[PDB]
Amino acid sequence: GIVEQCCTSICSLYQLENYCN
Amino acid sequence: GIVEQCCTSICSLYQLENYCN
Amino acid sequence: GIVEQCCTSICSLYQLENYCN
Amino acid sequence: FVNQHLCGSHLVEALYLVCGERGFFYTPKT
Amino acid sequence: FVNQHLCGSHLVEALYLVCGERGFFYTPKT
Amino acid sequence: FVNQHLCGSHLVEALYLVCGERGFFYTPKT
Ligand SMILES: [Zn+2]
Repeated sequence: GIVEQCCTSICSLYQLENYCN
Repeated sequence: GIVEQCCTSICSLYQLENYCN
Repeated sequence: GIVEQCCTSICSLYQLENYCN
Repeated sequence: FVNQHLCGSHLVEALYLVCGERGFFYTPKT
Repeated sequence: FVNQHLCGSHLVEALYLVCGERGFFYTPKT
Repeated sequence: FVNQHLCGSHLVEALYLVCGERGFFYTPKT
């Protein structure tokens, strides 16, 4: 998931925004 | 010691509490 | 540069001070 | 914005900044 | 609580939170 | 003072502390 992707690879702020309430 | 154990392995909050004054 | 040196090797606070304005 | 490499607590700091008053869910794989 | 993997400054942040007003000693091996 | 091993955001935290009100430039290689 996002936690793993950001750490093993890279992620964007736009991808992170999907986890906001 | 604790500094090394927490970083090379894992440690618990209960182990950390032993370093409080 | 400094960003790379501090992370791949080590750096001193005196080296860092050169990046202050 | 630029892409990010974020592990551990750094990811949570990023979520806090992106989401602000909206809040967020932190859901690691187990 | 859960087990932790804590390196560098992250360990000191954890000690600060666990110990609060008690304070703590940070004693790395040299 | 002691030598430092500083990566990612930890380097910027260090620059902030060393430079204070002087400010600083953060200039990674690309
Ligand atoms: Zn870190």
